Amino acid sequence: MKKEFSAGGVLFKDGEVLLIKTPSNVWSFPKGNIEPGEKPEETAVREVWEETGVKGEILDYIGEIHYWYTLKGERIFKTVKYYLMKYKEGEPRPSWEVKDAKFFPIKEAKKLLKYKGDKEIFEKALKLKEKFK
Amino acid sequence: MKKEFSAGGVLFKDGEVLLIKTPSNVWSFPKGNIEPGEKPEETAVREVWEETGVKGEILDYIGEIHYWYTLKGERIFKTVKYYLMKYKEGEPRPSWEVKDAKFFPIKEAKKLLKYKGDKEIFEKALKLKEKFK
Amino acid sequence: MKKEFSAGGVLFKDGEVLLIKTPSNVWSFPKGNIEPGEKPEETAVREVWEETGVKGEILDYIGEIHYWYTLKGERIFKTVKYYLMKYKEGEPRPSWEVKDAKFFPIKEAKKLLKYKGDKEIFEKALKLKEKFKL
Amino acid sequence: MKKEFSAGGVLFKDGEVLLIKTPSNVWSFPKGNIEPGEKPEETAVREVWEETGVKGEILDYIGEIHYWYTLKGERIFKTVKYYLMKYKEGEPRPSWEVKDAKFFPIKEAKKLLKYKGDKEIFEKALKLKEKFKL
Ligand SMILES: [Cl-]
Ligand SMILES: [Cl-]
Ligand SMILES: [Cl-]
Ligand SMILES: [Cl-]
Ligand SMILES: [Cl-]
Ligand SMILES: [Cl-]
Ligand SMILES: [Cl-]
Ligand SMILES: [Cl-]
Ligand SMILES: [Cl-]
Ligand SMILES: [Cl-]
Ligand SMILES: [Cl-]
Repeated sequence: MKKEFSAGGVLFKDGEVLLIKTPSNVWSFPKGNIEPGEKPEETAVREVWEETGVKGEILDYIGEIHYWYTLKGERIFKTVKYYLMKYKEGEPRPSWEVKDAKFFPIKEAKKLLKYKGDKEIFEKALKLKEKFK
Repeated sequence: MKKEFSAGGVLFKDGEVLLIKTPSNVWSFPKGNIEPGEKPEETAVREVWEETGVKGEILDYIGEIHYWYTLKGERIFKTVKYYLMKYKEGEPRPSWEVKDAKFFPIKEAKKLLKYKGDKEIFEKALKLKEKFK
Repeated sequence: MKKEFSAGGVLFKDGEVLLIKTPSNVWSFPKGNIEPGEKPEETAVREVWEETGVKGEILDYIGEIHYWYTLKGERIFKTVKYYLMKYKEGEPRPSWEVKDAKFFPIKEAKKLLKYKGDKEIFEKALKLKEKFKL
Repeated sequence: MKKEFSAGGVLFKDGEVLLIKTPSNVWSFPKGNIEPGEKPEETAVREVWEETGVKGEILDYIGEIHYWYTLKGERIFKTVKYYLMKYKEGEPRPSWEVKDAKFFPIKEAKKLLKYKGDKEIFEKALKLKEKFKL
């Protein structure tokens, strides 16, 4: 078994948040694995851009969710740190690793989320979004 | 005899104290192993910096706590020296190591702390803190 | 609960195995925490080098062991992956963290090992090294 | 409570060993405290040079001596690692920390050393010295 380190973001663009659809047909947030020597904030920005083609700015740390899963017979413990981001540039274009990447009005996003983990993160994110905007 | 000597910091910013959330979900103070050739004070400043992204200045030496634990059938002796710090700059951001990093009002901090050692150290820190202001 | 992931190495040179003498006087294998963004193989080669001054080359994955312990009343899970290595260069020189670093004939090393995990891993290592004629 | 790390050497020149005289008037081996980032072998070379003005080359690790003592109202667990060294450059001169620095024939050195640890380290060093043209 091994541990996996990932970081991603809840990026907002004028009342809308960036979401992606996983191979399992679940809408969640853009995230990705750490690169050698990166701090989580660095990983978060890079992976969001690579997965959605959208470049964002980190405003604050929201939280972390974790879970076990298997890949090729080995148990993997994954931890994902999430950061509140604000739109910079680019357009949503899902990489081959996600079924889709699209902006959704906050109202629309709330319902799409499945995993209680993502919903908790989004909730926290919205609250933090206030103090900043 | 295995001996693990660490150093940590109890940093304050306008009536608030800096705490980190450990993998056990318990809120505590940033601390880490004192590397060979490193003064405990340097270890404390570095660990606070690395785990929270907050830079602090040491005001005084609070105290030290001792405890043992068993690993692979062997007794290990551990001690942690704590230093009182005052905020200098930086914004609370957790490392891949911790779940969170946040400032808490003293009243609330006393509530979050769990380890008897953290409580004893915090109480000593509050008294030593008056010396300054 | 907190989970710790480490990696270590079982390195052979001219038919002998490299062991380190821990603070408790127990001879064991070098190992260390797998840093974020680090492959377990990188961790093993690095730890062997830092603890013994010996540079090794990964031959293959041996296996992993795990165990639990309590710290400050909290349960902690720890697992360690081990890799088979062949000597590349360097002389045994212990780090500040260990008492000694030395090569031992397999027969002697088997008697020196104490930790259950080390014994299990060494057994697997001995069966695996046959392929590389070490 | 704190840990202290030092390293030094049993350095030979033309069959003689380099000794220093401590403030307590005892002949012993040159050694000193680790600096930030140093491996023990690095500390040993630098400290022997600073303490005696003699540059030595490390040939092997001898062993270590450890003990608890009190410094400025605090218990310190000190570990001193020793290395067999070959003379390379310099003339012995005591630093401000020692009373003298001088080379002595092995037979005389054996008689001069007083601390049990020093005697044991010297015994080990002489055995290791046999493997080199030192
Ligand atoms: Cl597995
Ligand atoms: Cl990873
Ligand atoms: Cl990911
Ligand atoms: Cl620690
Ligand atoms: Cl362990
Ligand atoms: Cl380890
Ligand atoms: Cl601890
Ligand atoms: Cl003490
Ligand atoms: Cl020291
Ligand atoms: Cl010294
Ligand atoms: Cl040299």
